[PDB]
Amino acid sequence: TLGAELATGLVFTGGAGADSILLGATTKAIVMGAGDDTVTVSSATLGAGGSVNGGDGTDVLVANVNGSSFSADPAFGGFETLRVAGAAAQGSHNANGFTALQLGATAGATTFTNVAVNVGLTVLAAPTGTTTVTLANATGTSDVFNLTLSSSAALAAGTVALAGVETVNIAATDTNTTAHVDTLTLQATSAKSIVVTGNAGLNLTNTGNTAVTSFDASAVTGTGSAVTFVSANTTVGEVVTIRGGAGADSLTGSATANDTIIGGAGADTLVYTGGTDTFTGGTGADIFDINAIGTSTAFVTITDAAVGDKLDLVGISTNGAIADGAFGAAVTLGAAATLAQYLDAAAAGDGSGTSVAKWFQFGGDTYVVVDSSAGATFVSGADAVIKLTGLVTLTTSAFATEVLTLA
Ligand SMILES: [Sr+2]
Ligand SMILES: [Sr+2]
Ligand SMILES: [Sr+2]
Ligand SMILES: [Sr+2]
Ligand SMILES: [Sr+2]
Ligand SMILES: [Sr+2]
Ligand SMILES: [Sr+2]
Ligand SMILES: [Sr+2]
Ligand SMILES: [Sr+2]
Ligand SMILES: [Sr+2]
Ligand SMILES: [Sr+2]
Ligand SMILES: [Sr+2]
Ligand SMILES: [Sr+2]
Ligand SMILES: [Sr+2]
Repeated sequence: TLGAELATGLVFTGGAGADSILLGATTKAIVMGAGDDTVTVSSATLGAGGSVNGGDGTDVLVANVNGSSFSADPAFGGFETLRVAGAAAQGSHNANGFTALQLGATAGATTFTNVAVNVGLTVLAAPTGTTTVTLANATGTSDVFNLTLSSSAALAAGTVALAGVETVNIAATDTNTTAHVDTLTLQATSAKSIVVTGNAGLNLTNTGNTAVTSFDASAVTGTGSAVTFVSANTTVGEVVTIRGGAGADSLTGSATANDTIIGGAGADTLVYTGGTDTFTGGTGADIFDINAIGTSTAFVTITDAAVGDKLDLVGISTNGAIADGAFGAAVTLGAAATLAQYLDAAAAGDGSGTSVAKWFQFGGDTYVVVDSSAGATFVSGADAVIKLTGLVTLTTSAFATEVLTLA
């Protein structure tokens, strides 16, 4: 490995090993030989008589230039991977003739054009400006892209634009054993499925990705691999599924969607914003953050509330705050009582001054109500109802700053 750029008149001959050099506008026939070599160019066009061959092996050409189109230049050959990285790396780079793409530190926004099918991008260092991946042919109905984040420490991959791609696979990969969390802003307006894998966290900014109906990070491993996702789906009556991984995840649906959110292992936070949502915390002390009231027929159902889990109701205390204390006895009615009668009994009091919380059990499930209205009738859209699937006792569970911790 030589770190200083070779003089343009200097001949370099690599061997059967993995050699790495920097070139300018060379006037000589540079040969890298066998092995997986790496060549970093500071000029897209070599000098008169100059050429560089990557030789046998899987060879990396690093474009430290503002724009490149190496498949058009016969002076370059034998390079399988194209990396855009360097203090001058920038502009639009032709991916034709390359089977893999890489991205490092850059001087400004980078675009990969003519990206062939089954060609992935690996981000190795924080780039500058938006990275745009333009597929050679995105006309298909089922286009897939494999984006990889690979780093030893936390990697801010920046904004990556994948237009016309229907499935985005994101690998958040840690090369050492110390837990870290990557960040990424995904612009993929045609994506319907996002799948996250790897052994590192991912805080994914998802703004504008309105077609996603599936976020699957269930394969992510590592207790420290925190995954953060906020759904952007705005389709009326849409079904959306959001799965966390092994990490302490923060998963948020959308008000318009019927979100199925599954936290997986770890201390997960599942945020309810509206619709008919289904929350499964999984193992671990999970938090169900209730930020919208919902309606009497479109509310959240928590499938696995257990001792240790919490129920955050700060967002739904329309009037004042829910008083701190242990939950009293459940509301109990007659043998033929309906859910509507249970709802009215829970909301029979006056919540206009300060919202009150009550609970009951009906049909084999447990319900939590927040009454914020003076009337004796449950008011849909003003008073809230939360459903817990099993019969769970909330008698010894206490409210602390509007958070109920199951005991
Ligand atoms: Sr070599
Ligand atoms: Sr080689
Ligand atoms: Sr070429
Ligand atoms: Sr080669
Ligand atoms: Sr090539
Ligand atoms: Sr497409
Ligand atoms: Sr690490
Ligand atoms: Sr929802
Ligand atoms: Sr999790
Ligand atoms: Sr969990
Ligand atoms: Sr749990
Ligand atoms: Sr909240
Ligand atoms: Sr309040
Ligand atoms: Sr009331």
